[PDB]
Amino acid sequence: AAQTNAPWGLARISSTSPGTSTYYYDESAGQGSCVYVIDTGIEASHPEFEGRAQMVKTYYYSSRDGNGHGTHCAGTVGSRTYGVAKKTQLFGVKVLDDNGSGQYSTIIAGMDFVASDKNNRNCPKGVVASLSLGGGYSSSVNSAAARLQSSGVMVAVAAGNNNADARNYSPASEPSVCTVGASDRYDRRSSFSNYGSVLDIFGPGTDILSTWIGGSTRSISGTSMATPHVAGLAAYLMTLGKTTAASACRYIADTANKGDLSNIPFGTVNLLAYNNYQA
Ligand SMILES: [Ca+2]
Repeated sequence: AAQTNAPWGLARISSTSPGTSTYYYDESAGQGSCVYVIDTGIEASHPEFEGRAQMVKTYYYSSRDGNGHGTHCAGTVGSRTYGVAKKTQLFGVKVLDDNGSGQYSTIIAGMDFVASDKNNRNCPKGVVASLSLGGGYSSSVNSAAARLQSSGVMVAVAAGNNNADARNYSPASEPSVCTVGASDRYDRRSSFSNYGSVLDIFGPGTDILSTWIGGSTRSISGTSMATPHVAGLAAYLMTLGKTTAASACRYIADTANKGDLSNIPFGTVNLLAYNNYQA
């Protein structure tokens, strides 16, 4: 399949060179996989989700996304026009309030919730969790992410937006999950992206068009935008049978475009997510 005039980040993950505009992908499109978006919520009624999104848990008064961040991330995972895995199922867990903030105890509870809830869902091709959030180092938050991964869920987390070493941030610094940095459309490390030895992979993160609340769209930037590209790619590859939840991050790194990014500090991987699609 081919989507013409795609957002640049979708085109980039299906190409060996920057500057293309077509997203090439297998028709299966993540069907049979499930992605939990652990964030401010998801506007499940947005036409771009085609009925494939639902809220399953909130830690606040409502399950509605009053912010937009979670709806944007979910759209990059799995919306029709803006998504990597256009036929995946999306589950929303609202651990962040409508200002985009949340306490660590709530974020941990949402992680443990997903590890249990997946056992009640029909996800024959596997389960992914996308965490576009973080803060200062916490061993408890890292341990919760490690537990989720151990339980059989592919965990992708944002590296953070401080132009610093991600070792000082959580859950970015947990080695056993997939920590995602951000790049821009000219194959530079995004100027805000964290770096360091704990990063596993880069994905598109600057000027990313996706869904927004009120049935709208908008373009924003962050490692929060790179993470759902990698979460969606994992769901896509699991549906194709190329990898499993336990080994998807390593498979994505093994098959990435290598050495194409600029402004990568020594000791950080130079790897850009790539779907290896051949018609
Ligand atoms: Ca890792």
